[PDB]
Amino acid sequence: RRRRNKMTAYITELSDMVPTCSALARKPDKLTILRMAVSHMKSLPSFLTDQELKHLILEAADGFLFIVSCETGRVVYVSDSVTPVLNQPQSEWFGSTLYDQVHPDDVDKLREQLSTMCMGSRRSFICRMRCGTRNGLGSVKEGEPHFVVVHCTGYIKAWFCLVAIGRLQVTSSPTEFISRHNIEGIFTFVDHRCVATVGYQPQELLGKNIVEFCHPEDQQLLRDSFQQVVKLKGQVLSVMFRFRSKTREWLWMRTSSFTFQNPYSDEIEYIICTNTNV
Amino acid sequence: NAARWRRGKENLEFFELAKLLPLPGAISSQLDKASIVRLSVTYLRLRRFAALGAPPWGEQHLGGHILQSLDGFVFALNQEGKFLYISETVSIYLGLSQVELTGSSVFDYIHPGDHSEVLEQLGLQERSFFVRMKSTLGYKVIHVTGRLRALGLVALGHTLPELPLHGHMIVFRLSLGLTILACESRVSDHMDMGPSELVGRSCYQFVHGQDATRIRQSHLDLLDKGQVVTGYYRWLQRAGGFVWLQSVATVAHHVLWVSHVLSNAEGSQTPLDAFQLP
Repeated sequence: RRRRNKMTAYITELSDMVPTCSALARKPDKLTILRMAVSHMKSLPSFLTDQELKHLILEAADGFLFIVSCETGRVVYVSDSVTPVLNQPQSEWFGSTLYDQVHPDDVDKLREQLSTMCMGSRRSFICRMRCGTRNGLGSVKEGEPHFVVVHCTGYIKAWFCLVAIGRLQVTSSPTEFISRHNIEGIFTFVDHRCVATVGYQPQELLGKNIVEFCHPEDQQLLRDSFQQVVKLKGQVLSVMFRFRSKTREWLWMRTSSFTFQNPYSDEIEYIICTNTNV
Repeated sequence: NAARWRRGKENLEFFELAKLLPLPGAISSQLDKASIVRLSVTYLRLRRFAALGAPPWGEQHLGGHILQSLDGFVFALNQEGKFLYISETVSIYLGLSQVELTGSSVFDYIHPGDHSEVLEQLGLQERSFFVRMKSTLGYKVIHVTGRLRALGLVALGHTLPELPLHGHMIVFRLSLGLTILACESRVSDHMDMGPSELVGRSCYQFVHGQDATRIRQSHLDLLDKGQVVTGYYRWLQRAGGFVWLQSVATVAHHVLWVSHVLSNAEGSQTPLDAFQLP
């Protein structure tokens, strides 16, 4: 039946994973395969050692185990995984305060956790943490310190203290600039990169139409393309035209845009342009 | 008659192989022959899998604290998709046995129809998807976050998301199109708007233009699977600037939108949208 051929299919693969048993010309009998596996394993908290588990959490979501005191905030324990995750040396983290290691604005929340709430009670919070000798919450500033967003989960366990994992959730943090328009072409949002792209400040574009900044030879194309991205529904349509900077120079500019459709009601929320310098 | 003796020696060997598995006595002792061989194989395979990958994997109370410190389960797939490891704590959230899943194909426990997407994520290098998994407590939406290796995934599964709100998180009640129905008056502890000045508008109006597309994709997954977690995104404030949020959302034909507040206001000088004028 289908059970017995299945087990012989297990046993042969077992012969492959047993070294003393695979390096054979002829596969031995079931009894000898079993015997060989038993001694092989005899020459060697479930499946994984505490070390192995620490390194797996590290590979999986850049997680390190730490313990803090629920009143002082003293780091009473930190995993060495804290070095690959935060680029802190273990000694800088051990004994230091958790409140000194988080971002100045995130201290109130770190203090509303760990305050007095039984034993085995849970904690979970997001808070930023200083990197030292990579950031993940918006465009990196200039020569400022990096703070990574760290996801802390843990329980309360006396000699009162917090046992926690801090792990990174990197797949969340995110020359050109994005803008939004109504269907008529009216700037109703300008990302700040526009200052560096065409010299203007966002409000100096807001409320005006994009075609107004458009070289007169090119305006008819740009009007046409806008009325087109309206008819194209979701799909993207790009056009190159000349854009009058604030230095009064004309810059060649490839803008790809599309109509942003509400995934439920399917109404048009606005038009998302990505305006680029060529 | 000689077959009896041969099978007796085989049985004795199976007993031994069961004793040597890295499981508790009480669990391994109650296994059948077929599963003793399965766990033996995949455990040797697991040894191989941790051998590869950098580093090779490897106060001794550590692993217990790690596992009970996560709010989800930890697992490792091979290039095929068979579980090479899953933490006992899967039983906490899906009620599946670690002993049952180990060695099995993940697809035997993924809702079919999420099969295609899951197959796409393993390649069949960070990963982050939402998937329905078999729960017996008749599926649960599981957020998987992890890494692919170019050949096997290593990741965390978290159930989504009773309702413990804390200080730095505002609840919204939204329509299925993300227009704001109701808002905690607490929002004003972190933002310039009160529930008077938010209800009636669409979240798409408040998402910074660079995150509209990411929030939209999240809205898609929200209507598709019933629960979603956004990335870190920016919510525009009434003066200017924005506050960073991460949000967990579930459907109830209305939408619950729990926003963890991640930062105080940033760049509040420069306005960006129309609604930030005059």
